[PDB]
Amino acid sequence: KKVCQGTSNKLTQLGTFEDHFLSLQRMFNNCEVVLGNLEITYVQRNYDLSFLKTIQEVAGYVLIALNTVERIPLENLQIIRGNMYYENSYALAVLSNLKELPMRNLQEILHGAVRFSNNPALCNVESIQWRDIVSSDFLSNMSMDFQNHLGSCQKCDPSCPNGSCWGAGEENCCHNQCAAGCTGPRESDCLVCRKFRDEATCKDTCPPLMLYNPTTYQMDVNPEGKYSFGATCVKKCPRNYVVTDHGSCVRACGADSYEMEEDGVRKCKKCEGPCRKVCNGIGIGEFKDSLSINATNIKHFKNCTSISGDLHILPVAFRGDSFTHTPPLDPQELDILKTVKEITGFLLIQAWPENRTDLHAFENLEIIRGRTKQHGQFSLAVVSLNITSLGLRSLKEISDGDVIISGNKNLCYANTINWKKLFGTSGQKTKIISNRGENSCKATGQVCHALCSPEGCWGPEPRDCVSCRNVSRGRECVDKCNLLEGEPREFVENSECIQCHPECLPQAMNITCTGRGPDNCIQCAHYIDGPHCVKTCPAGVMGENNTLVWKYADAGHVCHLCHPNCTYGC
Amino acid sequence: DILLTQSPVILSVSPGERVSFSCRASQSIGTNIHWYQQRTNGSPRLLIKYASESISGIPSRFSGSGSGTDFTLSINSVESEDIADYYCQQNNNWPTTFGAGTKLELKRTVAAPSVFIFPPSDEQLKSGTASVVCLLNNFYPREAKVQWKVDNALQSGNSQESVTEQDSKDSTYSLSSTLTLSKADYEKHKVYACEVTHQGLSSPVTKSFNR
Amino acid sequence: QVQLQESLSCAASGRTFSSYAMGWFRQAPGKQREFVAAIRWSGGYTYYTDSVKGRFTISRDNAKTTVYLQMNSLKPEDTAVYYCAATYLSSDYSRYALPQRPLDYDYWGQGTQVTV
Amino acid sequence: QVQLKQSGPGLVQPSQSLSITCTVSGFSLTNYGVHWVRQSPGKGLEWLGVIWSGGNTDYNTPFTSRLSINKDNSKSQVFFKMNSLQSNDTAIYYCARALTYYDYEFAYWGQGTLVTVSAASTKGPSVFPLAPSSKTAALGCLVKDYFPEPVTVSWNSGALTSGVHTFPAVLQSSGLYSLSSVVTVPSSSLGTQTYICNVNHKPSNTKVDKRVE
Ligand SMILES: *[C@@H]1O[C@H](CO)[C@@H](O[C@@H]2O[C@H](CO)[C@@H](O)[C@H](O)[C@H]2NC(C)=O)[C@H](O)[C@H]1NC(C)=O
Ligand SMILES: *[C@@H]1O[C@H](CO)[C@@H](O[C@@H]2O[C@H](CO)[C@@H](O)[C@H](O)[C@H]2NC(C)=O)[C@H](O)[C@H]1NC(C)=O
Ligand SMILES: *[C@@H]1O[C@H](CO)[C@@H](O)[C@H](O)[C@H]1NC(C)=O
Ligand SMILES: *[C@@H]1O[C@H](CO)[C@@H](O)[C@H](O)[C@H]1NC(C)=O
Ligand SMILES: *[C@@H]1O[C@H](CO)[C@@H](O)[C@H](O)[C@H]1NC(C)=O
Repeated sequence: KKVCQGTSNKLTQLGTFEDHFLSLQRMFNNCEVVLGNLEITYVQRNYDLSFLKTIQEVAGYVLIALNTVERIPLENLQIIRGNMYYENSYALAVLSNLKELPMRNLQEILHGAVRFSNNPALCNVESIQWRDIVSSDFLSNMSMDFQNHLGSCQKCDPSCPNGSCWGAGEENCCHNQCAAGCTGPRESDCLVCRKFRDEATCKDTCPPLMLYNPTTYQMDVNPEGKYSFGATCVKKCPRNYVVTDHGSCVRACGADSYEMEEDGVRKCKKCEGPCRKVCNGIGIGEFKDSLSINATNIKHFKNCTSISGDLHILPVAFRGDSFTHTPPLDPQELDILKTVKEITGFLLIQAWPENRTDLHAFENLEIIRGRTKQHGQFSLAVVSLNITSLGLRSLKEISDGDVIISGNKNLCYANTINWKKLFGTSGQKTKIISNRGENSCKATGQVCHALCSPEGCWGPEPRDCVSCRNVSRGRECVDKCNLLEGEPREFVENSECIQCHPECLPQAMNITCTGRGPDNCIQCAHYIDGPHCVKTCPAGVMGENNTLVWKYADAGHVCHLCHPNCTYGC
Repeated sequence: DILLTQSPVILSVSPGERVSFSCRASQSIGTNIHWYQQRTNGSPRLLIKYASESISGIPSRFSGSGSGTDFTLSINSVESEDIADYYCQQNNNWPTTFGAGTKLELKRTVAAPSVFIFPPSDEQLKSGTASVVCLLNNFYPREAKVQWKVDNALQSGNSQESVTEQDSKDSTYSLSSTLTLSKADYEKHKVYACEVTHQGLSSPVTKSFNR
Repeated sequence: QVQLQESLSCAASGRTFSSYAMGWFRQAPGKQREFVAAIRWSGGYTYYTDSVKGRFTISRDNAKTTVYLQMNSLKPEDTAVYYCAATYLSSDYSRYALPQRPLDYDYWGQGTQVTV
Repeated sequence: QVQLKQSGPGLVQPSQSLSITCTVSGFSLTNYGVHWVRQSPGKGLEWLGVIWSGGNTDYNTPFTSRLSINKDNSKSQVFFKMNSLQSNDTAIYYCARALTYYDYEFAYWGQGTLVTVSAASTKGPSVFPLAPSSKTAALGCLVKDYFPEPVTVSWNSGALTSGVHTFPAVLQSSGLYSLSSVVTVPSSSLGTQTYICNVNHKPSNTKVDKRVE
């Protein structure tokens, strides 16, 4: 079947009726299956709309509105799946049009209801018995209203059952694994499959890429497994499409996900934290002649993770500047910068909200690359702020440029840091001048935590350490991991407390896991299938030769097999 | 706060000698120290930055060392022109602070003053008063005595003196004693003297005039 | 204090090169620089151009940290100068990918030139 | 040349305010801050505050509530302004610029403004010849009965500098100041070379030139 993309422009009219139609034709010319929604709109009168006859199937919704053309020959449209809805919960919508809508082959609507209103020239359609088409679940939302001038039309041939027909002529008058009638009882006798399809055979789901192997308790990849490209199953996704995280092919990757490439097939892995977004710094491109982050441009930094260029925060931002017509920046909006991890240029901070204590907004900043430097000198400059600690706890590298920190009368710590450990370029130097005296900081316990190493701290809390005295639970330094005790039970990997698998029972006066997996803990907390402390036995998971493998419980909570007879589980 | 103790307060030195100024900080501040020279009626002059870094334009004879708490400004061989106040400055704790300074005085060979005496201008007398002025020019050391003897009578309490700072080049001193009298008292006499004793004079030198 | 002593051979040193990426480049005598190869140190991923695709087998070694380039079956096409570069990659960066522009690398070697 | 030049009256009545203008040349107020330091004859050198390149300002805590520094980047000048002064505020007030950005090693200073705090009024000086006797020859000028300091004295519009001594002003019983400038010259020059002392006392706007014969 020939495939086109579909449309979701709704009631919009793209330019001239000619330009609109010309692009409508371009989309659906010679098209058999519509992957998206079908939208026929603003079609002029006496327009050759006979090309619509090719369309056999629609995945999304069908919208026909604002048309004055006499005929709309959807003569071979067999099925509307209704994977998306136009408005409310309609799969088919015919609104404010049109004389002839001969949908003689429309046998099944898999999901959604139907709407007819304001079609003063429509004929015959009001006689169709929708109960044979729409699933009884969608009946409750049906909205059928046919009304015309007087409604003078042609009459259904007597051949028709109960006088129900789409138009003139006698030509206008199964079950499992199917949804478009049948030419007999089988998988193959279907003009349109139900759930999915693969080489004439209909199915409930495409053969899963991976299958459970009771002969090993491990997961093995079924070579007789295909993806799912819309309603069909494909051995390999078509061109430019990409594999989701549940087997299907799709055009481009999700918003909370990104594209990788295992072997040759391009796949979609979920983003580890906020997906990467590179944005332009100050004094470049979108902001070539901008002086700093102001009230105007700050919003363009939303969702940014990387910055190509520099980042300026000057007094003018908080004052506002009339000459450029830009208000005084609201300091709260600086939180937008919380998602930035990388700065390729330099970071300059000559201003900062007085009521804030540290450079909170950069608590996640990891690297300053200093490819560009202030006065060709500074990669990081923090000057004359009121802040008490810097708070760059995620900062792990300043690869080039000099670091200048001065005039912050209240700034403690800072000198506690070994900046060499961050530097990567030779000759990088640090000027830490005219801040809060060390002895003054001692006087008020403004001192690195006992749980910090001697490498210093970005602040007073234990999460502010450079490195940890003993070990680290996430971002925090701690005395010891939850070995034996503790609510979340843990094991140590590289001086770093790691959480035991959830489905592992704690233990009295003894450890409760050895590794990150379920096959690495003494006693299960729920069930047990082989080495794997599972939370619930596998009951229904497919395996080799397509056989639903079931498993039962036990008094000892061990997952035992069920007799091959049981097809629903013991 | 942090205290910068400078020592000594004064430092008398003959040319060619070595000279070290101390600046000790109550807290250890690495090398965040700066040094200044301040010449008479001059704005201070940056000599050394960060304890040892040399500023362009400064004689090579100046140098700096030390760190933590003990800092030292040094001079290879002092020269006459080095006469000045010298300050240290910390850069570690807010706000920058300066030391109380160390004054560098210079020693030279004994030099006797050149005395001069100046009668009241006619312009001044017209206005109603009279100033008599004795100048002792370019002497060393500073200790000197002036006596205003009017008609051989030791005046007392009607004179004010003033001594200039040690000279850039010859490092000598100059003094200006000034006797003020009522035009009346002035014109009631004939002889006006200025006797001057000094460690460079075998016998007192006196200069005078008649009205 | 990051260093790349090169001669292939390219001894990395200076920082714990977790989530770093190291590769090689080609300096045309009558043109601009050009990518060659690259590899992540925190996961044995690699990436070549097409001109040397499969021709080279550059990989890591034992302990931290050296990166070699087995230039087997050398063709008279790669007539240029080789360089050795390194860079850090942020956590938001794809843990499967490799930058290719020279701009994307912060530390560079002193250039070695071999002729066969 | 990097240059800070100051301008402002130095006499202020108690409870009143001091105003100085540091006019800058050789760098931009866009790239460097301008610091303000004073020097007491007794409490030494004191950092007062700064106006950073951004227009933000920082003041030393003894002055936060009575100190205001503003500027004008275009006109290339800085305005210092300390309110309700008192006796203890008597000192020379400097403006300075740091050698390097954001730092405090002061390589460039203004000429200083001598600030006198008193309820006494300004009075200009008389200038009197100290004519050389007949017998090296010393001559000079007597700058008498002025207030406040300073008075600048030069010989021959600056032409004559070698052999000059201007003495420190001496406070008289009246409470006015008197000062004396002398120069030594080869006695053979006396009738043949003319010698003039130029005296300027800016408070009273008295510029005077007096020939000494
Ligand atoms: C605040 O940011 C806005 C947005 O970038 C700046 O607006 C630009 O101003 C320059 C003048 O220097 C114009 O040439 C651009 O056309 C403006 N762009 C937009 C999108 O408005 C503004 O200058 C900035 N203000 C400050 C004080 O930094
Ligand atoms: C500048 O920062 C300082 C210290 O970070 C602030 O001083 C504290 O302010 C809070 C809230 O006003 C008080 O609860 C504390 O007692 C203060 N601690 C001190 C003075 O040591 C100061 O308020 C900040 N200034 C401004 C204008 O926000
Ligand atoms: C930020 O991400 C959210 C989704 O998390 C999205 O809705 C929003 O449009 C993004 N902001 C932009 C693109 O400026
Ligand atoms: C300072 O921050 C607080 C929040 O901690 C905010 O409520 C307050 O309005 C801020 N003060 C300002 C903006 O002057
Ligand atoms: C200046 O004198 C006033 C007299 O009231 C005194 O209060 C103030 O402390 C002095 N300023 C100082 C010591 O800096």
